[PDB]
Amino acid sequence: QEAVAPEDSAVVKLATDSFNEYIQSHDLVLAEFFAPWCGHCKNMAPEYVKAAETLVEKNITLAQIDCTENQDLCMEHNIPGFPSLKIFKNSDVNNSIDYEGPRTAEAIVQFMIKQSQPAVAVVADLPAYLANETFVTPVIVQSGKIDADFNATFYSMANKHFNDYDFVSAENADDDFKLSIYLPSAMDEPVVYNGKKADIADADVFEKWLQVEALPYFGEIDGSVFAQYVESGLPLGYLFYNDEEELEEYKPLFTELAKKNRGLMNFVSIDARKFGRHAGNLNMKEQFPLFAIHDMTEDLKYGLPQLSEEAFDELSDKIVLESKAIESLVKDFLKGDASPIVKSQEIFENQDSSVFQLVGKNHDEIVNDPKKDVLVLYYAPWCGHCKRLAPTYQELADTYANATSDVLIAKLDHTENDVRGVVIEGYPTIVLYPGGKKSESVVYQGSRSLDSLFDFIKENGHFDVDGKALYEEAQEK
Amino acid sequence: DAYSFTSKELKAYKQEVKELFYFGFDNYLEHGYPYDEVKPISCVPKKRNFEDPTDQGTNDILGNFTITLIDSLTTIAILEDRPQFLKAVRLVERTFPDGNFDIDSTIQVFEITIRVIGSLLSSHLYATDPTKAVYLGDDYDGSLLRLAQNMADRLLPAYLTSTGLPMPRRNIKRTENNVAAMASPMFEFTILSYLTGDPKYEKVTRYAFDKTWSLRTGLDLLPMSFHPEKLTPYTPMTGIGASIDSLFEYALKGAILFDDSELMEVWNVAYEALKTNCKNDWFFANVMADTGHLFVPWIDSLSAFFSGLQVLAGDLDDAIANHLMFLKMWNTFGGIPERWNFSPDNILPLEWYPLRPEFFESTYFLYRATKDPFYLNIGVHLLKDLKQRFKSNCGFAGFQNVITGELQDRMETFVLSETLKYLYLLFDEENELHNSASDVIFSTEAHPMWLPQEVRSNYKRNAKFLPGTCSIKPHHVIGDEFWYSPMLSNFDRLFEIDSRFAATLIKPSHMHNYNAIELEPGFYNRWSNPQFSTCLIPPTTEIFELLFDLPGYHQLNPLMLKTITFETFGGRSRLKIEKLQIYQIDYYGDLITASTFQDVSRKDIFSNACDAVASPTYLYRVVAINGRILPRHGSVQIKKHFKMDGIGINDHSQLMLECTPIINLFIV
Ligand SMILES: CC(=O)N[C@@H]1[C@@H](O)[C@H](O)[C@@H](CO)O[C@H]1O
Ligand SMILES: CC(=O)N[C@@H]1[C@@H](O)[C@H](O)[C@@H](CO)O[C@H]1O
Ligand SMILES: CC(=O)N[C@@H]1[C@@H](O)[C@H](O)[C@@H](CO)O[C@H]1O
Ligand SMILES: [Ca+2]
Repeated sequence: QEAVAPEDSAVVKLATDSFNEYIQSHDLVLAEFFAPWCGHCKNMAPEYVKAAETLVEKNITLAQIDCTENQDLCMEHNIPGFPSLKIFKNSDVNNSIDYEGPRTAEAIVQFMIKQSQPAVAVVADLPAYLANETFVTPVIVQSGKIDADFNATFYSMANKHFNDYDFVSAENADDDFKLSIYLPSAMDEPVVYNGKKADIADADVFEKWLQVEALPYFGEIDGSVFAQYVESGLPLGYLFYNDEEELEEYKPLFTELAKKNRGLMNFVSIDARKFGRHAGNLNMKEQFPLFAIHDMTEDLKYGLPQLSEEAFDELSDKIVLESKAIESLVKDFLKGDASPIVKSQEIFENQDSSVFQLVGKNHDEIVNDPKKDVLVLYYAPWCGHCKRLAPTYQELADTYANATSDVLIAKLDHTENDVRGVVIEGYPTIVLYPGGKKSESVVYQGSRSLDSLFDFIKENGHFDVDGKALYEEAQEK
Repeated sequence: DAYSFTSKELKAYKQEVKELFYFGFDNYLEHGYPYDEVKPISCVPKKRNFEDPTDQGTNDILGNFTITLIDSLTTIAILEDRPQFLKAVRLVERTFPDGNFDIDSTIQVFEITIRVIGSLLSSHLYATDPTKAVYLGDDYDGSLLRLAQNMADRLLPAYLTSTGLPMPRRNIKRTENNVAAMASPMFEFTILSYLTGDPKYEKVTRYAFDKTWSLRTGLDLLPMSFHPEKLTPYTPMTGIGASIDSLFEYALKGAILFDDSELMEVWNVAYEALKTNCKNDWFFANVMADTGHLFVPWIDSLSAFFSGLQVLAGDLDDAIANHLMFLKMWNTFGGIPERWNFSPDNILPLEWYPLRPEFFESTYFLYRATKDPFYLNIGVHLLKDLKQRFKSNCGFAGFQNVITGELQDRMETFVLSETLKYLYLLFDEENELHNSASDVIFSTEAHPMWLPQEVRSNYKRNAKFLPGTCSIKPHHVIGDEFWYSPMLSNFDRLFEIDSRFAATLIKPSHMHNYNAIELEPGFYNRWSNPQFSTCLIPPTTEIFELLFDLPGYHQLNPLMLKTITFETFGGRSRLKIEKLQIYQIDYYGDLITASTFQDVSRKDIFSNACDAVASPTYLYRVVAINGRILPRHGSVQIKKHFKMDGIGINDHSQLMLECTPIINLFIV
């Protein structure tokens, strides 16, 4: 598109001079500071226009400011970049909130509708309000008699989480205090708070309770709603499904798990068709359906065993995840006995060349061995310098392999393998792991020449194997 | 699942590219064979222009030896289809049963070397490598190697010149030459020497390469064209475009493959010269070799390979910045025009798009380096464009003129050899080339090359006739992101080119419907972070560059602390300074505040005249030095270990230009 809303559209074009007057003459106005050239605003324009059309019915105005024309206006508001969706309320030019949600007509409309309403809505009868309007975000209700300090902290949280949730206050003298959360997915089931009344008055306790219990039991995960699960801090259990039928097949078990494991970890459903590469990002192969548990706190991925690529290609029947297997994996992870999955290629069982191809699974095991001295080269297949080093590395590995069998020479593909506890600020990075029970790893800094590498291994090697003479002894023959 | 880029969808795209290549190849076999190429629109062979010798444009490429089949050999090998590769090898043997190219054709040494010899050598390596899925074994008998050796023997007499530099053209059966043509053949000929064990090819071509490099000027920039007998440069113009690209490409690639330190040093010096003089924010402009001043206002399409070359060299950020410009050019024209003016259709001097693979190559290498689905989307759109606009009755036809949209009636061999190959590899994540080999080096024509360790040792033994590093991640990549493309979301300057060159980026008539590749709604709605997918305010300040011809030697890799340290400042140093005026937008998109001018000393402690002048309106800021764009709040210090007028140093030790301090430039 052209990034500029059509004249016939509800959008209002605001110039430098006319901006202040329009802002002062209208209560709530969402202003977009865009630029016709860069395409973020171009993709913004259609959904923005649709949102403006929808909002005009509710009297909320949407405006467009072209920074290319109204330069001074744009600097005056300290615009960082385009598109910058800023909200002006109470005819206040100085005050300008920043829009944060997704750039979709539905998201913008919901955000503006929420901005129009007060932070906390006071309703005489809760059921009438609940039935009157459908909700797209969780509803937190402080029903019953409200303590002054709890009232203050509740309103403070509502101001803090204005965009995250919608807060409702239905005070009844007779009925006892009852804080609750209404998940849009299950409006019938409220998440009543069972803890003591004193601590919840604390801002931190209420924040934690919301961050934990304000998530759908088995909702559909996506980049937009990812921040909600990240903030909770619990481990996230993904379910990849190929089609809606598969999701309906797996929904009962995963809903039961999410309800049972509430407060420990979060379970979500991710559309494999839409997000298959996320499976790779989870250190799991793209073989769906697929259950993977991610621990964002420690950055440890745990998942069910997956068929090998050759077996997967031969396989012609749809993959099925056993419910017992899923439950066992969840239990093991919660207990902590489950072992993580490290980003790694298939173990190089067949080693034709002397250089021992290391994968993430066997890396730490191989280097940590005290019986041998290991010289791991960390390389990326695309980097030229590692390719340049490969011949010399092969010659050195051949020289050591037939000589004393005490120095192991290996390399690991860092792009395809993640090694934890090793600092790789670039490629190539040659790290010597000296033998012995306790021996700090040594990084190679010199020119990566054959003699230089031999001298490095001899000097910094525990076993002090002189490679260069061994190379010469082989050279004479 | 559109633009989701799962493994299954990538397999589907890979199959589509495979089918496209087979369509083109089978059409060539049915119609063009036994001639060099098949005209796609007219479905007739494109025979060598025997009648008109003067037509060197067509005769040079076409020697009438089924060049399309030979070039497609390597593409078939990469497809990992053993039956098809065996059939093609047998067809090549049948076309040349005697094992020699006894064809009366006056042909260009460089192009033939890169295409026929390169393809034959790579195909022989594939056939004789048991690991490769296209291994021939008993069926193969070294025929491809013998044919390559015969062609090399026929081409070598070109190097029997007074200076050892090859003649531009030669007749295999029996004046001006660009540096790329003079030097590049050495890569293929050295591979041939290793395989056969004959040193003569490597010696002669390597000597020619060394002479060509020695012809560079004091700035370490090489004029594109030269006269081998007189050794006089015809054009002071130089750059990374056509006629010089393969020289740098093969300098780096030969350094990598042959483990040659001299070649690596040559590459380092040449690349530093390019960054210092030619490099700009979004492309390597073409500058005069002697002075380093801009020569022409256009950048040719052949230079799109440099993003992949830089990915090989380890500079991800420069490669990304350079590749974005050609992405924008494709968005504007639907096809990268031969030449395009960045400073003002009439903008394009040469506007035909022969379907060159350089953009495809850069996209493939950048995807391999970054694994960013941004480049996967670029490849998907390129495939769609091929099918919808370039596909013809009997092949793929490029634009004869992007301004009008006319399609030329010609399928160049490099189309099948490189464009389809790179597209397939970009979509073939499981290909053996990058999954298993991990040491292959693509030639300039996209022919994989690798010297087996036994061959290397045999060649070294039987002769008879700090270091570099790679950047782990691009700068723009922030933390880890699973949901969104870092290029779309986190590259703030993604669309800066649209505004900066809006004058010269004019969509032709047929381009009106086409949307920007990165802005495809299906791709954008999936691979864009709403939190960070934000434009950047363009700089309203004045930006100018000055040249520092300080004596000494040039430091190839100045050390980075957010500071660049220059132990030596010898040679020309292109410094891109930014004028700072109150209440203006700087290079980094921030609003200049009065605090910037607070505590400013305009007095020269090394002189007296400037003191009276000092006794402000604007300041000076350095944003890029020698082509190295500084980061936000980026300082620069130069070790002392001046005469030039207008230069001064203050108490804070910041160099003054026009008695105006440079806030971030220091002289320690
Ligand atoms: C229903 C309606 O028109 N309401 C408008 C309101 O949108 C506007 O902000 C205000 C001040 O001009 O005047 C009211 O009459
Ligand atoms: C009982 C009740 O709702 N009291 C609220 C109080 O919590 C809030 O801080 C104040 C500001 O709007 O408004 C009062 O009506
Ligand atoms: C000059 C000419 O046309 N030569 C052709 C040659 O291109 C072709 O490969 C061969 C196979 O039949 O037949 C020759 O006559
Ligand atoms: Ca090329």
